[PDB]
Amino acid sequence: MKQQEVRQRAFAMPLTSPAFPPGPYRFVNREYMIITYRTDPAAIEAVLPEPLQMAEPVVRYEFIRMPDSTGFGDYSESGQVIPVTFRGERGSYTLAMFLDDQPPLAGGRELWGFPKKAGKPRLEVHQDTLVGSLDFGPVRIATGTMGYKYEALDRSALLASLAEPNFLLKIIPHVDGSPRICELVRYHTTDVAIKGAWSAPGSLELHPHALAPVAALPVLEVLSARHFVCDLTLDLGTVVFDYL
Amino acid sequence: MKQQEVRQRAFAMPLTSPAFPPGPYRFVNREYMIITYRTDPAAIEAVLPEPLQMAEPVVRYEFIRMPDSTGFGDYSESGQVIPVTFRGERGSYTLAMFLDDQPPLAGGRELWGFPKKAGKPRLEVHQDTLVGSLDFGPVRIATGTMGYKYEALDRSALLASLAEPNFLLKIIPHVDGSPRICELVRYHTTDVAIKGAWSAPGSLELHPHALAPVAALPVLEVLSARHFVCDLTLDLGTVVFDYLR
Amino acid sequence: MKQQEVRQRAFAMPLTSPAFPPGPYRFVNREYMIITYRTDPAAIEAVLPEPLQMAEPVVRYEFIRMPDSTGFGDYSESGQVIPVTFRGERGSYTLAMFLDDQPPLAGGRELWGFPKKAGKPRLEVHQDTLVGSLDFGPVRIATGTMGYKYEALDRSALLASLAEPNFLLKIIPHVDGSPRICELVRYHTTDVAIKGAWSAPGSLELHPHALAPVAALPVLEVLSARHFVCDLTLDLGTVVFDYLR
Amino acid sequence: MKQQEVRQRAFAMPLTSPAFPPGPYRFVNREYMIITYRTDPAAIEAVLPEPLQMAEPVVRYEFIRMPDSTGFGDYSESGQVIPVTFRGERGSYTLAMFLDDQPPLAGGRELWGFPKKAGKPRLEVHQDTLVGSLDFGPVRIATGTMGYKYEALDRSALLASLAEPNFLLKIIPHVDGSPRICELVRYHTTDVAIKGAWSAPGSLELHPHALAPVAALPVLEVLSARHFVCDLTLDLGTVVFDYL
Amino acid sequence: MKQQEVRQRAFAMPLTSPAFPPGPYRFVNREYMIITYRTDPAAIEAVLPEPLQMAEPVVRYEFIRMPDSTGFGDYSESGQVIPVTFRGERGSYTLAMFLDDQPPLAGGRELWGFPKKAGKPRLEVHQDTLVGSLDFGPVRIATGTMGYKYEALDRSALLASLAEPNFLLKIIPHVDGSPRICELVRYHTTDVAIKGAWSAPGSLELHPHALAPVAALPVLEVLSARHFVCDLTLDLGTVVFDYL
Amino acid sequence: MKQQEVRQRAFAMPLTSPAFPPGPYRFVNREYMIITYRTDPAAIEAVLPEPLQMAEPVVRYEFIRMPDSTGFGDYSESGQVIPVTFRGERGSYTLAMFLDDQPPLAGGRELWGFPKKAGKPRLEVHQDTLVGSLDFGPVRIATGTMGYKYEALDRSALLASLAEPNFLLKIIPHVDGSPRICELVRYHTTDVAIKGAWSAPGSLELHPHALAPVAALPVLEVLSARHFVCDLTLDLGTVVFDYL
Repeated sequence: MKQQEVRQRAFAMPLTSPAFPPGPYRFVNREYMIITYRTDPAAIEAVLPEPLQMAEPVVRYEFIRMPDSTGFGDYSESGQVIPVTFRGERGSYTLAMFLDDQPPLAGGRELWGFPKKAGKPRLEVHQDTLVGSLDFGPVRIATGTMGYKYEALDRSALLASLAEPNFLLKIIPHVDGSPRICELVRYHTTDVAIKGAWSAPGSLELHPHALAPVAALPVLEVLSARHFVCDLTLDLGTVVFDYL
Repeated sequence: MKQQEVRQRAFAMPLTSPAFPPGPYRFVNREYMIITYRTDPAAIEAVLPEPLQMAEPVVRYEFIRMPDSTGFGDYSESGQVIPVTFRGERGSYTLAMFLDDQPPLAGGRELWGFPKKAGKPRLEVHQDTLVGSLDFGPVRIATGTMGYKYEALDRSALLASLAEPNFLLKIIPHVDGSPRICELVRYHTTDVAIKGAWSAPGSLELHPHALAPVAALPVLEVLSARHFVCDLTLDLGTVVFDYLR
Repeated sequence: MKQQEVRQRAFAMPLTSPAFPPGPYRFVNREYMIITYRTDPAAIEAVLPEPLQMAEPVVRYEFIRMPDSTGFGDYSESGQVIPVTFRGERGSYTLAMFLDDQPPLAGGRELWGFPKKAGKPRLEVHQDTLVGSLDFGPVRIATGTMGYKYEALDRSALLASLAEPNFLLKIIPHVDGSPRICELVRYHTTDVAIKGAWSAPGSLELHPHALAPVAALPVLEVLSARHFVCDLTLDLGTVVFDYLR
Repeated sequence: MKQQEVRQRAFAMPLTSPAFPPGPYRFVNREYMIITYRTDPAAIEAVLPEPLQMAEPVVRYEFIRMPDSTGFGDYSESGQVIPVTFRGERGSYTLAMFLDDQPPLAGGRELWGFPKKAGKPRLEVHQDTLVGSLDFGPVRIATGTMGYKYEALDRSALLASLAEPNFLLKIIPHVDGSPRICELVRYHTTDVAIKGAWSAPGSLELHPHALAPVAALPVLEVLSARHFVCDLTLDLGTVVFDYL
Repeated sequence: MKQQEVRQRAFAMPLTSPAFPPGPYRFVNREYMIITYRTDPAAIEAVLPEPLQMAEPVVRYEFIRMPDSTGFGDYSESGQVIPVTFRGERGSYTLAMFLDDQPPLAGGRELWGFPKKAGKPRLEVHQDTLVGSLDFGPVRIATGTMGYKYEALDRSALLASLAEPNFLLKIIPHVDGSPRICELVRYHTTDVAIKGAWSAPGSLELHPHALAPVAALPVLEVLSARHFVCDLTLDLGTVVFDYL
Repeated sequence: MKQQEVRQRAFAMPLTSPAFPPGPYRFVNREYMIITYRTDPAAIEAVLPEPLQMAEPVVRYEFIRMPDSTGFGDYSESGQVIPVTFRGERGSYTLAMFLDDQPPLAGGRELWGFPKKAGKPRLEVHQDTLVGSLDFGPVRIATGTMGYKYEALDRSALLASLAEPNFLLKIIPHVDGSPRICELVRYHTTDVAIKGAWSAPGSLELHPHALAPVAALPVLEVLSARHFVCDLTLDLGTVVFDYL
C-alpha cells in the first residue's frame, strides 16, 4: 500500500479485489453457432476503421456458449464479426458483442478491447433445431437456427480459421472524455482442440435497436451455418497500430 | 473511414455505437441511505493506497436510488466509501461499488475509474422502515435499515460534504496485463439541489463474499444514518496523482 | 439508569426504542377521496358523545393515501368522520379509522386518541375510475368510487374545512380497566398546501362487520364526492373537555 | 351518550366498538419456545429503568404461539425478557415484544403496558426441529431452534417461574407529547395448567434492525432451551411504582 | 429360509432388499469446494476423541457434488473435517456430514461410521461465483463462495491429500442403548483421477442450529479455498482402535 | 474428550451431537390405518427368516401418522407387517418400513433394527374417505382407502394385539461388509391408551418398485380395514436369537 507496491500490484479495479483476474484464459467446450451472411458492402464500409481493409461483403453472426471459462465462470456471448485484411494479412474484426456475465465483460473491454455490451444470449437445442437467440432487455434483436449436425465440417478449414489474427479497436477515454487509449489490437486463440464440428441449413433474423444496432448490417442472403465445440486459450493481445 | 475520423469520433467502445454517451451526467431525485460505522483501523490501512491518508476509522456504507440519469437510465448502486486526506485536504475514497445497469458500470470504470462491479442493490420503504439491500448473485452481502424521516437534517451542513473532493484509484490494464492507466482521480458532484434530508436510527449487517468483500471492513458499531434526496451533476474528474508519470 | 432519566426520556413504549417518534408529523402528497352521504340522524345520535352536538345528518366517508409521512412511513387509511359542534363551534368528529401501518396506529391512539383499528385500505386509479376500498381481514367492508377529475374545486373554499377543528374522544384504560384518560381532544392540520382538488360523481357501498361497524351509519344517499392532494402538518392536539376532571 | 354515560361506558377507543374487549383474558394451549442466553451485562444496565435491579446477565428470548385467546383471537408473539429484582423480589422485565394481531397489540400496550410492536413471529416443527422465527417486515431479526422433546422438564421449577411477578414500564404520552402515564406495573399469569414441558439442545441467532433492536443484547452463550404448552389466565396489572 | 442362509445373505437391513448394496463404491466426477479456516483450538479439543491428536487449529469445510455413485445414485454432501495425527500419521477426522439421499446416508453410517445426518447441500456456479450452501430444514447453516478457477492447483499436492488416511468414530447402539460398536475406523479413497483442480479467493459463513452445530467451530479467519473434480473409489475401512 | 469418556458418552453418531436421542420414546395421537390382506403363502416363506415361523398367509399393510414423538418429531410411516410365531408364541414380523424424517429412520435401524427406508407416506381424510398413500421418489407404490369410522371397534381386543411381541431382524455390517450384528429382536409397545378405534370397508393397491418391493407380497383379497388413534411408548427391544 506504499506508492511503489501500488504500481507493482495494480492490474484491474478495485485494486484489492479486482473485477476480473489475470490469465491464462482457458476455455473448455465453448460451443459456437455461426451464421455467415452476405450484407450491403456500403454498411461494412461505414463502420470499418482504416488502416483496416474490407474483404468479402459478409458478416459472421455468432452465438457462443462458454460453460467453463477460467476466471470468468459460465456465460454466453452473441456477436458480429467481419472479415478484413490488415497489411494484406487476412483476419477478423469484431463490431459488436453481448454478454450476460460481468467479469468477462469488464475484462474483455479493459484488457483486449472487445467491444462488449450487456445482453441475454442463449444457445440451445430444441428437439430437432439448434436455436441461437439474443435479447437486449425486453427486445429480441437476433434469432438464429440450424439443423442438428447434418454433415461433418472440414477440420482443416476450421482450424485455419481459428488460427487467423483477430483485430479489435481498443478505445478508453481519459478522465476528461478524450481518448487515452485508442489502438488496433491483434489477438489469437491458441491451443485449439476441436471436439466436434458440423454444418446444417441455417437461418438468421435481426431486429433494430437504438443501443444494439446489429440490424444495421442487413441479412441479404444467408451463405452458411457452422456449429462446433472446442477447447481453447484466449491469448493476450498486442498493439499492431496506435492512433495516438 | 479514414484514420483521422477514427481519432475524432473515438470516445468509448464500440466506436460507432459507444457503450455509454458523453455528458453532462445529470441526476434527478437521486436518493441516498448512508449508514456510517466504526471499523477496525487496521482493515482500512490494508486497502488505502498512498499518497492517500487515513482520517477517522469509519465507513460510510451507502445505498443509492438513481431513477433518472442522463445517458445511463434508471438504476441502483450500493457501495463502500471512506474518509481520507490527500495533501491534507479532506475527501472521500471509494473502495467498492455495485450496480444493476451496464452503461453506468462501463462508464463509471472507463471514464472516472469508479471501482464498479455488478450486483442487485435495492432501496425501498417497507411501511415504517427504509430498507437497503445488496445481493451478489444468490447471496445477500449487505442489509441496512433506518427509521423513516425522524429528524430533518441541517441542509446547509449536508452540502458541506457534497462539495468536498472524491478520490478514486483509476486502473486500466494494457493489452499485456501491466497497468496502462494508474492514477488518483478527483471528481466533484456539482449543481447539487437538496430536496430533503433526514436522520433516524440505523442498522447494518454485512456478509462475506469471495468476490464482493464488503465485510472485510467489519461493522464494529453503527454511528449514524442519513437519508436524503437531491438533483446533482457528476462532473468529469481530474488526475491529481499519476502513479506512472 | 436512574429514575430521573427514565422520566425525561419517557415518550412512548418501549422506553429505549419507542413504537413511534415525536414530531412534527409532516405529510407530503396526502391524497384524499371523500364521499359524503346522508344517513339516519338516529344512527348519529347513538354514537355521538356529549358535550359534542350533532349538525347536519351526514357522514364523510374517507379513503386517504399517505405515501410520505415523517416518523410513520408509507401507509393508507380509511374511516368515518361526522360534522359536529362543540360550544357552538363547527368541526369534525372521528368515529372510526383503519390503517395498514403500526407506528401511525399506536401513535394515532396513544397521542391524539384517534380511534384507530387495523385494516387494508386502498386508493387507486383504474383507468377512468378512482377506487377506494377497505378490507377487514378477508371481508370487504367499504367500496367507494369517483369519476376522475371532472371539475376543479374552489381551492380557497376547501381550506375552509382544512382549518376548522377536529374533535376526538381520547380514552386509555388504567391497569384495572377503568378509564385513566378520558377527554375530548381538539387538533388541527396546519401548513396546508393544496396541490389539486376536484369533484366528480361518486358512489359508496358499505358491508356489515362485527368489529368494523362502519355500516352502522347507513348510506341513504350519496351527496358529493371530492378528491384532493396536499402537503400538511398534523399538529399536536389540545384537551378541550376532560370527562375525569 | 350523556356525559355521565360516557364516563361509565368508556373502556377503550372507539367508545362504541372498542379495539379490544375487557377480560378475563384466558389462554388455551399457549406454546412457548424460550431460549435463555448469557449476554453483555453492560447492555442490560443500559436499558434497565431504576428502581429495577439487575440480576443474572441473561436474556430469555421467547417465541409464543397463542392459538386460542379470549377477546384477542389466534396469534403469535416473540420477545425479550430479562430477570430482575424489585424491592429484593425476583421476577421479570419485558424489554420488547412483537405481535401479528392488532387487538392484543393495542390491548397489551394500553392496558398493562406491554411494549408491543408489530412483527411476524412463527413457531413450527419442521420434521425433527422446533423452529422459532421473527421477521420485522422483510428482515429476519431472530431465528431460534430446539430439538423436539428430548427430556421432560421439571414442572416445579416451571410453575414457580410462571408464578413470579412480571414487571412492565407503562408509558402513555399526553396530547402534548409529555408523559401522562409513566409507571412500573406488576402482573401475574394465574390458573396455570401445564399440558407438557420439555428441554432439548437449542440455538439462537439475532440480527440488527433500527426499529426492532433485539440484537442490542448479543448472544454470547446459549445457556438453555425449554419448550412447553399450557393454559393460563393473564391477570390485570397493578401499579407498583409511579414515576409521576 | 434356513438359519444358515440368513447369515450368508445378511449384509444390511431389510435382509431381502438391503437399504444399500455392497461395493465397490465408485465415484465419477465428484466435485469439491473446500474452504479451510482457522478456528478456536479449544473448540476442536472439545470434540476430538482420543487417541486422535490435534494438528493445526484448522477446519476444512466442504461442499461435495456426487452426480454418479455406484449403489447410491446422484447426491450432494456438506461436511466438517479436522486435520489430525494418529500414530505419527497425518490424517483427517470427520466431525459432521449432511446428505440428501438415503442409501449413502444409511450406508455411510452403518458400514464406515460416517457421522451423517440429512440436509440440503448445494454446489452451483452462478455466473462468476462458485456457491456452496447447506440448509437444515428451513434454516441456512452454511454459505461458502469461491471465485471460478483463478489458478491451477498443484496436482501432486492434491493427490497426496486424497491419499492420507481418513478417520471416523463409528458408534452403533445395542438394543439396550449401550454401545455395541465403538471404534476408530480408518478409510481411504483410492484409484484417484484428477480431472481438474483450482484455487481462487473464498469465503464461509456458518449459522447456529441445535441439531447441526457446525457453527460451534467458529470461522475466525478464512485461510484457503480449493475446487477440484475427480473420479475415485471409496474403499472399505479398517478398525484402528476398538474402544470396547 | 478422553478415551474412557468416549465409551461412557457414546450412544449414536456423531458422538457430540447424536443423530437421535435416547428415550423413553413416547408417542401421542399415533394414528393408524391398517389394511389386512391375504397373500401368496409361498411369497411369505420366501422372506421369512428361521427360527421365525409363518402363521396365517396375511399381510398387515400400515399407514401411520406420528405427529408428536419425543426425540424424533412429527412424521409419517408406511409398512408391511406379517403375523408369525417364534417358539410357538404369536407375534409380528416387520418386513418393510418407509419414513419421511431422518432421526427416527437412523434411530429405528441402529437401535431396534427396524427395516427403514426413506419414502413419502401420507394419511389424510378426503371428505368421506381415509386415504393412505406411499410414494418412493416420483413413484406411487401403495394406495389404501377406508370408509370413515363406520363402526366402533372392540378396544379390549385391540389393546391385546398391541401387547403381542413384535420381532425384527437387526443386521449391521462390520467395516469389511461381513455382518457385525445379526439378530432377532423382540420389542413391545407399552403404556397404551386407545383414544378411538373403528372399522369400515377397505381397499389396497400396490405397485412394483426395484428398491421398495412391497408388491412382492401380492394383494390377493382384502380381509379387513382398521383405523385407530392412540398414545404409546416404544420400549427398547431385547435380543431373542443371535445368528452370530
